[PDB]
Amino acid sequence: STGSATTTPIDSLDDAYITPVQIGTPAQTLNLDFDTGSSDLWVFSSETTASEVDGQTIYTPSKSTTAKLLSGATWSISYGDGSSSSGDVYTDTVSVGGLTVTGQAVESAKKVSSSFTEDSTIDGLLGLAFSTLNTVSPTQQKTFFDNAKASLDSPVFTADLGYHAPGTYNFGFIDTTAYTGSITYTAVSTKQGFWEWTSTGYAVGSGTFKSTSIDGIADTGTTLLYLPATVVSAYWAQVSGAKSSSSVGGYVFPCSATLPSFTFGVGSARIVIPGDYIDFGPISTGSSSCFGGIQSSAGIGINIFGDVALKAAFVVFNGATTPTLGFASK
Ligand SMILES: C#CCN(C)Cc1nc(C2(O)CCNCC2)cs1
Repeated sequence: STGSATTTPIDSLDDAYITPVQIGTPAQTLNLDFDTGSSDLWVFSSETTASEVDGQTIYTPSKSTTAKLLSGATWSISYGDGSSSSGDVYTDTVSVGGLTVTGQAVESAKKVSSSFTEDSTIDGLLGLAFSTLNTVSPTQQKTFFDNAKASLDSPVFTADLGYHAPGTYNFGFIDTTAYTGSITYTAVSTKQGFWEWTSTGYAVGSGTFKSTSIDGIADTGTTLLYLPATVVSAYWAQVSGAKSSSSVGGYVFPCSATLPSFTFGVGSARIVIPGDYIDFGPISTGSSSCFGGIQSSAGIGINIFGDVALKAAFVVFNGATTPTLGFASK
């Protein structure tokens, strides 16, 4: 089997991407944030605290003839931004772009933190990291990808995120028309449950390439590119007036600036992030200070190749017995 679904930015900044997901019988379509940095499929639901729902579409298991309560199973998760959610668990039929998994654990939120309530466009998350990170207790549950793997034509999914434009998640096949050149595959460590890999270095703008190992995770659920402070300082030093602002919480730059590109290494290959992809717009409406898309990872403990990096590439999440990551230019 295969599946293919379009993913769409939630706003003009590409803060996150939503993909329609069919849950239950008859189908209830929710727009979920596909997150390769976590491993829970959770949704706003009829059980979510009413004061914590503000415009989201909810999953109602009582209206699904295929829903079954997963008795005694609960879940509780926290993300890098301090957001959180928790609730009960059902199993139900879940379809993405024509690919159907029966008996998928669908984690129904009883509580969500404020950042989820405030984002009326995201109805939940669909985790695509390794199932060892799934938070369901006492019986840990498999991700949608893990459950689908045996049925897929090939045990892979691909992320082709757009720049201020829709893109595509494909399951079970590699669309050889979607990228230029070849896909360079690189080793993955699953020891922390992430799609964790090692970039071979970087360049800023037209500068020469600096060969250096940068361990990090491929995370479609993180907006920005978080890299070591040395690398990030070398990037922003090329932008007149750029500086790290403790009040804003990161590097800012004059909105009048045109930004240099940023290149990261994948083996001997190179992915070039155009400078415009690094511009996240005014810090507040009307401000002439703009927020940078490359930020320091020093406070988080891990480097994150988030959407800023991944949207410059066609990215293969290869879930073969020895998982690997592939990157192609596009
Ligand atoms: C701060 C800090 C330390 N870590 C929690 C930082 C991290 N946060 C994550 C994510 O939550 C980011 C969003 N997508 C899912 C994974 C992975 S590592």
